[PDB]
Amino acid sequence: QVQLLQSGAAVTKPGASVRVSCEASGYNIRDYFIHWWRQAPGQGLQWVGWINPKTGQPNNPRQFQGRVSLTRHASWDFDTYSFYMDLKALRSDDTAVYFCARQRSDYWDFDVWGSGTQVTV
Amino acid sequence: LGFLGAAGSTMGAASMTLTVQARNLLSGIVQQLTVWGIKQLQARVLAVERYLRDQQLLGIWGCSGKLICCTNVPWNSSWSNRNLSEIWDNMTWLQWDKEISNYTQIIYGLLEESQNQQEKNEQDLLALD
Amino acid sequence: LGFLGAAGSTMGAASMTLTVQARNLLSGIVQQLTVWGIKQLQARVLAVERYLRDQQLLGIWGCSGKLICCTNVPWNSSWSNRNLSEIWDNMTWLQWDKEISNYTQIIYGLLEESQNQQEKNEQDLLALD
Amino acid sequence: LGFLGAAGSTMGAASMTLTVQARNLLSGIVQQLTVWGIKQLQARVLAVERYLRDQQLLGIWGCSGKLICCTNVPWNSSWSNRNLSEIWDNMTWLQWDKEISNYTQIIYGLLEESQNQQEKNEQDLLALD
Amino acid sequence: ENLWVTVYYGVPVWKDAETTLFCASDAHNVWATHACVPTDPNPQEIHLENVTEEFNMWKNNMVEQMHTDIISLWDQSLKPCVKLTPLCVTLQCTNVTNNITDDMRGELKNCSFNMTTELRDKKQKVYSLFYRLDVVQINEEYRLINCNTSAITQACPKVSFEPIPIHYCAPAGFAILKCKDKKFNGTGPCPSVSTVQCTHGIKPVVSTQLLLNGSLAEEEVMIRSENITNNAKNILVQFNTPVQINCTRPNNNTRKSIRIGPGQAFYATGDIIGDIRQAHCNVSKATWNETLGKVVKQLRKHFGNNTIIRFANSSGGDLEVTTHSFNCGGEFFYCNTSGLFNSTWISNNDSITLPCRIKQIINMWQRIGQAMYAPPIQGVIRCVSNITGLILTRDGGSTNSTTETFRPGGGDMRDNWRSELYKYKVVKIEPLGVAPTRCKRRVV
Amino acid sequence: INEEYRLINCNTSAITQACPKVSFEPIPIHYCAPAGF
Amino acid sequence: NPQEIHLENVTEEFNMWKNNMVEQMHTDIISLWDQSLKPCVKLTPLCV
Amino acid sequence: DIQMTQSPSSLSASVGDTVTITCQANGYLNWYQQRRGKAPKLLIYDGSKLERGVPSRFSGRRWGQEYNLTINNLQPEDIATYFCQVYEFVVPGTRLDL
Ligand SMILES: *[C@@H]1O[C@H](CO)[C@@H](O[C@@H]2O[C@H](CO)[C@@H](O[C@@H]3O[C@H](CO[C@H]4O[C@H](CO[C@H]5O[C@H](CO)[C@@H](O)[C@H](O)[C@@H]5O)[C@@H](O)[C@H](O[C@H]5O[C@H](CO)[C@@H](O)[C@H](O)[C@@H]5O)[C@@H]4O)[C@@H](O)[C@H](O[C@H]4O[C@H](CO)[C@@H](O)[C@H](O)[C@@H]4O[C@H]4O[C@H](CO)[C@@H](O)[C@H](O)[C@@H]4O)[C@@H]3O)[C@H](O)[C@H]2NC(C)=O)[C@H](O)[C@H]1NC(C)=O
Ligand SMILES: *[C@@H]1O[C@H](CO)[C@@H](O[C@@H]2O[C@H](CO)[C@@H](O[C@@H]3O[C@H](CO[C@H]4O[C@H](CO)[C@@H](O)[C@H](O[C@H]5O[C@H](CO)[C@@H](O)[C@H](O)[C@@H]5O)[C@@H]4O)[C@@H](O)[C@H](O[C@H]4O[C@H](CO)[C@@H](O)[C@H](O)[C@@H]4O[C@H]4O[C@H](CO)[C@@H](O)[C@H](O)[C@@H]4O)[C@@H]3O)[C@H](O)[C@H]2NC(C)=O)[C@H](O)[C@H]1NC(C)=O
Ligand SMILES: *[C@@H]1O[C@H](CO)[C@@H](O[C@@H]2O[C@H](CO)[C@@H](O[C@@H]3O[C@H](CO[C@H]4O[C@H](CO)[C@@H](O)[C@H](O[C@H]5O[C@H](CO)[C@@H](O)[C@H](O)[C@@H]5O)[C@@H]4O)[C@@H](O)[C@H](O[C@H]4O[C@H](CO)[C@@H](O)[C@H](O)[C@@H]4O)[C@@H]3O)[C@H](O)[C@H]2NC(C)=O)[C@H](O)[C@H]1NC(C)=O
Ligand SMILES: *[C@@H]1O[C@H](CO)[C@@H](O[C@@H]2O[C@H](CO)[C@@H](O[C@@H]3O[C@H](CO)[C@@H](O)[C@H](O)[C@@H]3O)[C@H](O)[C@H]2NC(C)=O)[C@H](O)[C@H]1NC(C)=O
Ligand SMILES: *[C@@H]1O[C@H](CO)[C@@H](O[C@@H]2O[C@H](CO)[C@@H](O[C@@H]3O[C@H](CO)[C@@H](O)[C@H](O)[C@@H]3O)[C@H](O)[C@H]2NC(C)=O)[C@H](O)[C@H]1NC(C)=O
Ligand SMILES: *[C@@H]1O[C@H](CO)[C@@H](O[C@@H]2O[C@H](CO)[C@@H](O[C@@H]3O[C@H](CO)[C@@H](O)[C@H](O)[C@@H]3O)[C@H](O)[C@H]2NC(C)=O)[C@H](O)[C@H]1NC(C)=O
Ligand SMILES: *[C@@H]1O[C@H](CO)[C@@H](O[C@@H]2O[C@H](CO)[C@@H](O)[C@H](O)[C@H]2NC(C)=O)[C@H](O)[C@H]1NC(C)=O
Ligand SMILES: *[C@@H]1O[C@H](CO)[C@@H](O[C@@H]2O[C@H](CO)[C@@H](O)[C@H](O)[C@H]2NC(C)=O)[C@H](O)[C@H]1NC(C)=O
Ligand SMILES: *[C@@H]1O[C@H](CO)[C@@H](O[C@@H]2O[C@H](CO)[C@@H](O)[C@H](O)[C@H]2NC(C)=O)[C@H](O)[C@H]1NC(C)=O
Ligand SMILES: *[C@@H]1O[C@H](CO)[C@@H](O[C@@H]2O[C@H](CO)[C@@H](O)[C@H](O)[C@H]2NC(C)=O)[C@H](O)[C@H]1NC(C)=O
Ligand SMILES: *[C@@H]1O[C@H](CO)[C@@H](O[C@@H]2O[C@H](CO)[C@@H](O)[C@H](O)[C@H]2NC(C)=O)[C@H](O)[C@H]1NC(C)=O
Ligand SMILES: *[C@@H]1O[C@H](CO)[C@@H](O[C@@H]2O[C@H](CO)[C@@H](O)[C@H](O)[C@H]2NC(C)=O)[C@H](O)[C@H]1NC(C)=O
Ligand SMILES: *[C@@H]1O[C@H](CO)[C@@H](O)[C@H](O)[C@H]1NC(C)=O
Ligand SMILES: *[C@@H]1O[C@H](CO)[C@@H](O)[C@H](O)[C@H]1NC(C)=O
Ligand SMILES: *[C@@H]1O[C@H](CO)[C@@H](O)[C@H](O)[C@H]1NC(C)=O
Ligand SMILES: *[C@@H]1O[C@H](CO)[C@@H](O)[C@H](O)[C@H]1NC(C)=O
Ligand SMILES: *[C@@H]1O[C@H](CO)[C@@H](O)[C@H](O)[C@H]1NC(C)=O
Ligand SMILES: *[C@@H]1O[C@H](CO)[C@@H](O)[C@H](O)[C@H]1NC(C)=O
Ligand SMILES: *[C@@H]1O[C@H](CO)[C@@H](O)[C@H](O)[C@H]1NC(C)=O
Repeated sequence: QVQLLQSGAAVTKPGASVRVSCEASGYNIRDYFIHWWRQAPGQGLQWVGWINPKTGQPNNPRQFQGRVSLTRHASWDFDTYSFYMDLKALRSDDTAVYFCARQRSDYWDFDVWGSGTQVTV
Repeated sequence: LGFLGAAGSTMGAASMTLTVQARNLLSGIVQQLTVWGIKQLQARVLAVERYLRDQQLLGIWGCSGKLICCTNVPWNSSWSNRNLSEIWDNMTWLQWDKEISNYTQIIYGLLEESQNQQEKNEQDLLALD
Repeated sequence: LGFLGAAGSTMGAASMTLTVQARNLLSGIVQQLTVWGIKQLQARVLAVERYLRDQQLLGIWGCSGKLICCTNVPWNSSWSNRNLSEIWDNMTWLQWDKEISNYTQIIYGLLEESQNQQEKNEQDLLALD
Repeated sequence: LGFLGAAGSTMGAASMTLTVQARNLLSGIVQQLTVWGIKQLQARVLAVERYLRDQQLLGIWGCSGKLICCTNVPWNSSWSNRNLSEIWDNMTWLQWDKEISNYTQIIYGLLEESQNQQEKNEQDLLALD
Repeated sequence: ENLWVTVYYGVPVWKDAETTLFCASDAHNVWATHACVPTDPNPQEIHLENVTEEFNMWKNNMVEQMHTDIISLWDQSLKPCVKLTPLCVTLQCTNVTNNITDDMRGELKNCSFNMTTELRDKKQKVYSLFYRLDVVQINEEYRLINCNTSAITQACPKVSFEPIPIHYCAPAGFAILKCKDKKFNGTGPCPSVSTVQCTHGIKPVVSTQLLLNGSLAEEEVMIRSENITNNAKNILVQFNTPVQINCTRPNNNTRKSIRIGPGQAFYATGDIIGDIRQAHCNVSKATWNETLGKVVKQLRKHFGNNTIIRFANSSGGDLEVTTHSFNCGGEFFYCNTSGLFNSTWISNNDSITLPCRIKQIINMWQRIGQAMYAPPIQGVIRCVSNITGLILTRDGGSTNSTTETFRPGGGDMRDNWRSELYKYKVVKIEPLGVAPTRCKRRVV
Repeated sequence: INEEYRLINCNTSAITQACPKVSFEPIPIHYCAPAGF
Repeated sequence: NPQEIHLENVTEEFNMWKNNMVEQMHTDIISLWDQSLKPCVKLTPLCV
Repeated sequence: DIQMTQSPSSLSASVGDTVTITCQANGYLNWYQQRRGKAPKLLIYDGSKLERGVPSRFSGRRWGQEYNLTINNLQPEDIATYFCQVYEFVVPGTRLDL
């Protein structure tokens, strides 16, 4: 089952640093970019970033520079992989549904999505 | 000139280099770890096999030992519609190849039987004279 | 028909498929671990070698490039005693092969010299004319 | 006699065994661990490759299928200065080979084009008649 | 009267095709092992008058073959080598305090352990200097960083890892087309085509951020991003000039030897002679500025020419791409190149010394099934190289065609192979063909 | 082991042995030219 | 079938210590020797 | 510089209506479906291919930057928000209603 594990919802007071996560399941993670997306409730999706799981390499919008980080991890037997997203601080406009996705192809096809989680402030 | 120099000229002019072109079919492996050496070996085999397949066909066609031959097989004009001089005098053979490319297996079957098996039958009749 | 269809008919009828039969001498290895791949490699070599041995003989015999040829070598009638039509019109070539099978090396030596070396000597004399 | 028996006689006499000599070009590997077996494999490949290179040249030269041929190419007499009978009747072909050895690539280029490409051009003109 | 199609042979035909490349070289080094067949000093290029040919970068599988050919070599060189698994014994340590330059503090640890003598029944105390990068605390004492990962091995230090050019030759009946056009886009047709049966050597040398010792662009700095709108793609950058770089390992390295079993020497780091100093690299500052100006001009070809261009500190991720790394001098190095990117570009003393790091446990490529120890090399390391290009990436989500920014990135070795291999494609010669004639076959 | 004993090669590459069943007695070996030689 | 063929009227140079058959034999046997031992069990427990 | 537009707003169409939505964009275009409380799912990609397991009702076409998506015989289960996307950029959602 290719579907990603999705971490549970959480809420913190403003200025908090937070973490969310996902986990690889049915496929070889090395061959696909992982992406993060967020959306305000009542609003269209906003891209957050991507990470090259082989190298741990993040890519983020100028908007989020210095505020977010992406990490990746793997089982010592390498049969699972995990991803995390960190935010250094929170503001009320950081509330969003947050989720992981898999880049199926170079058209940025997203045939796998985490259920997402709700982050609130 | 040199190998593939004919790519710069029309099909009729390409005939001038055909013996040159044949030179490199088996060439460059003449003088000599699992890594590499097994690869070399595979390359040697490949070169040989391809060479033989062509020779086999020529022997079937009766065109063996020649770079130019004269088959007795007429071709269905629908495959191309250009005056013969308009073909031979204005294109790289490769360009022409692209045009002919969807009829090539028709032709090969024809060469095998429409003239060569048939010729051989007639040759046998002559052999009985 | 298809490959080996001639096994269902007499030797004269078998002539009709000879070009078909030649098609599979090098065929089926055209498109492509020590296990298997080394075996494949051995198979590739084997196919090539056998093919070449036959071609070598035909070149000696002067029958190269032909599936039918006309040697000038008479054969000693003791090897078989059947009317010629009684042979060609009633047996699978293989059946006939079994009958001829103990004379085959006699014949091959004859082909090499009794006609071909001798012919070449005469060819040289003609070359000197 | 047997293989290489001609080494004991003059070049003209050597012609008598040429079909014998050709017998061993592919022979002795007809019937059959990394050690040895890989070596065997290399030997099999080598024998094949050399055989093909010669056949390729003969096909270029139009001398294919023959142990004796009649090229139309004159040679520059400076390469040797002996009466023709004085050559053919008194030396091992190998001895003669040593004398010719520095002109051999001249000759090969000549055979390819001075007569064979040119002949083929003329053959084509005849093909158009 | 009606035309007959007839046989011709040796007519040139090209088919795109793939065959295994044949290795060859000029004239033990891992990269050639001296097993590649030596080759003729006769690069007889044949200009192909009146032709053009499509070449598609990132589509050629020569790149892939190279990528796995070198891997196979690497493993081959190490299969003879002795395992280091006796070294998973825990170590006592201290920070080295002997003649430490202030910015080197805590870089090295002196440690010791109870590991075995070559006798089955005996053990000995052993100690060596170690980089902090190669160890982790055993708990919040240390252990090698890879003892919870596939085992570390190393022997056979005698083999050289210095790059040697490697040539590849087409199999008989095949040929390598090449494009000489100085303006060539990574994909599509080229008018400059000429061919060779083989190619000039290409070094096996690798880098994680900047191309090293690559051929220079023929005319101008050039960029090959594939479809640039997709910013997940790595951006190739090729300099049309060299940028000299000098580097050192200033510490006077010394070596120790250990027996860990019969026949099993084990290298260890001796105490450094003299004051401890950080490894470093020098580049021209002025030249770096100038070449960046050349680069931004190239970047602007895809943007309005008043657009903002920016460079940046690395975004992190694994160290192997977070920093620049190289094996020059036979030993691995890493450096903080982010200072090189501390600039922005707008419309309209003489050198820099980068800080560096050394790690002796090498996890090659992306693989996690293997690791190896790098032996100490006595004395000061010196390195000189030409920087020939950049591997860059671009941040997603930009708007209004402005403030595009870039960072060092990639690190898949495949792109290094591409930096040279984009010049070529393999084709198959199909000498057989037919054409209509006025001739009909002669009577028997 | 010091001026007890140890095998003479323990300070040299390791000693191995198994498969005593194989014979080391000499057998003649022939070499044959490749075809065309 | 050791079918020797006497070569009438010929001579040939032979140089001992120049033939590389010797070298091939020398390394062929080595490869065999190692091949026979690669299956074999290590005795390293005996350094006690 | 990638840019995109869409015309769907929201739609009142009745069940069983074949319906269409359109967008235009620079570059390759993918379309997605989403429902409240749920992750988006791919429908069609690169302007022409349905994702595997997408219902037969879905279809679409491309003409350069033009893109069209339709649902034959719309079903009540198909009421959802919808998207057009190019790389990191996506149009705000639009939706079916009745
Ligand atoms: C990099 O990434 C990008 C981002 O995704 C990739 O996108 C691709 O970009 C390239 C070039 O920028 C495009 O190529 C060109 O695309 C257009 C659009 O093609 C479509 O429209 C066809 C109808 O077009 C006419 O009508 C429309 C308006 O309705 C006008 O916009 C047009 O201008 C035309 O007037 C339609 O028929 C096509 O679909 C059909 O064909 C495809 C097969 O190709 C089939 O699958 C379909 O089912 C269907 O049958 C299609 O929807 C074309 O107009 C272009 O044609 C011109 O250019 C060609 C070479 O560039 C040339 O061979 C053509 O004959 C034609 O040239 C004429 O016009 C030029 C000016 O427009 C003149 O300069 C020229 O001399 C001549 O007069 C061309 O095909 C890709 O389409 C686009 N991708 C997609 C999905 O659309 C890009 O591929 C990536 N690149 C690389 C290298 O990685
Ligand atoms: C971009 O490409 C450029 C060009 O390829 C690269 O630049 C070269 O890179 C290599 C690798 O970093 C450098 O090689 C190293 O150079 C050392 C110095 O060599 C010269 O000086 C010594 C004395 O110091 C002389 O003996 C040498 O003479 C030899 O070379 C000249 C030709 O230049 C010939 O004429 C001579 O006849 C000699 O053949 C040089 O003049 C050199 O010491 C070093 O070699 C040692 O290390 C290697 C393993 O890496 C051993 O194989 C070798 O045997 C040497 O080791 C001995 O010495 C050490 C102690 O010093 C002992 O511990 C050992 O046990 C052993 O006894 C090596 O060749 C090269 O100098 C450099 N070129 C320049 C211009 O700087 C860049 O690397 C490249 N960048 C990228 C990223 O790849
Ligand atoms: C790319 O460039 C960026 C920025 O130029 C680099 O990011 C910085 O890296 C350094 C080192 O990796 C970071 O410093 C480390 O921080 C930790 C903890 O710091 C916290 O506590 C401090 C007081 O102890 C406080 O001053 C810091 O506040 C800063 O950071 C917050 C963001 O988290 C920001 O809001 C603030 O305004 C300040 O900017 C902070 O709260 C500290 O433990 C480290 O010290 C140890 O290690 C050092 C050696 O590295 C050693 O000298 C010490 O004695 C001690 O052992 C160290 O200072 C810095 O915080 C990073 N900046 C940010 C914004 O996160 C980045 O490293 C570059 N890339 C790469 C690949 O290096
Ligand atoms: C480039 O391709 C073109 C065709 O694809 C070639 O064009 C040919 O050019 C030659 C010399 O420039 C022309 O030759 C001359 O023609 C006259 C006319 O009879 C003749 O009398 C002269 O003696 C001379 O040969 C030729 O007409 C022309 N066109 C053809 C052959 O169709 C050109 O040669 C190619 N260039 C190269 C370098 O291959
Ligand atoms: C099975 O084997 C036998 C011989 O081994 C084959 O027998 C042949 O059968 C055909 C048709 O049944 C006969 O052909 C006919 O002969 C007359 C006589 O002249 C001819 O005029 C007809 O036009 C027709 O060809 C043939 O006489 C007969 N015997 C032979 C050839 O010796 C039979 O064909 C084989 N079956 C198969 C399926 O191969
Ligand atoms: C050894 O080498 C020499 C030449 O290198 C060979 O000399 C030839 O020997 C034969 C018989 O001993 C001579 O043959 C006879 O010649 C007369 C003269 O016409 C002829 O009528 C006879 O019927 C007979 O054939 C021959 O003249 C002589 N010289 C040559 C051929 O130049 C000798 O044969 C070689 N020995 C061996 C065993 O190969
Ligand atoms: C090898 O084990 C080490 C721990 O011994 C693992 O290191 C972890 O690394 C991450 C990132 O720095 C930290 O969050 C953990 O706290 C570290 N663990 C400890 C024990 O320090 C590393 O992940 C392990 N590798 C394998 C494949 O499982
Ligand atoms: C190496 O091993 C020796 C014992 O084989 C260790 O010495 C022992 O240390 C522990 C606790 O540190 C004591 O309980 C024992 O009494 C010690 N043994 C003796 C004989 O006194 C030594 O500490 C080990 N070294 C390291 C660096 O771990
Ligand atoms: C790297 O360092 C070397 C020497 O430390 C520099 O080489 C100098 O090159 C110039 C130009 O030909 C010579 O005039 C000097 O004599 C050389 N120096 C020495 C000590 O020989 C080189 O320029 C440096 N490169 C960079 C980019 O800084
Ligand atoms: C890199 O270049 C710098 C200077 O360009 C060298 O640093 C100098 O070091 C010496 C002694 O260490 C000092 O006396 C100078 O004052 C330093 N220069 C500056 C500008 O601070 C450094 O040695 C060079 N390193 C290498 C490996 O070439
Ligand atoms: C690193 O330091 C060592 C010793 O501290 C240097 O070794 C010296 O080498 C010279 C010439 O080879 C000898 O005359 C000295 O006697 C050696 N020193 C000692 C203490 O034995 C070595 O040269 C230094 N490295 C470099 C690159 O100079
Ligand atoms: C860095 O690259 C340049 C250019 O490839 C090298 O300079 C070349 O040196 C060779 C041999 O000395 C000359 O034949 C070339 O003409 C030079 N290039 C130019 C453009 O003139 C330089 O040698 C390289 N650096 C090192 C350390 O080898
Ligand atoms: C030509 O060939 C086509 C199909 O290959 C066939 O339908 C047609 O009858 C043929 N006509 C002639 C005149 O050859
Ligand atoms: C060959 O056939 C293909 C598909 O049937 C067609 O697209 C192509 O244009 C044809 N080309 C030639 C030269 O016949
Ligand atoms: C036929 O051959 C045999 C032996 O093969 C021989 O004894 C006999 O004399 C020969 N007779 C004829 C007429 O060929
Ligand atoms: C061939 O010879 C063997 C034994 O000499 C004999 O048994 C067999 O019947 C013979 N067959 C033919 C067809 O000559
Ligand atoms: C013979 O050849 C030489 C060089 O091979 C040449 O110089 C000379 O002119 C030629 N003469 C004749 C008559 O062939
Ligand atoms: C061939 O040339 C070499 C050197 O040019 C010379 O020593 C030798 O005698 C020549 N031999 C013949 C037979 O031409
Ligand atoms: C060693 O250095 C680390 C930090 O570099 C420090 O936390 C530790 O206390 C030091 N230990 C000693 C014994 O100096």
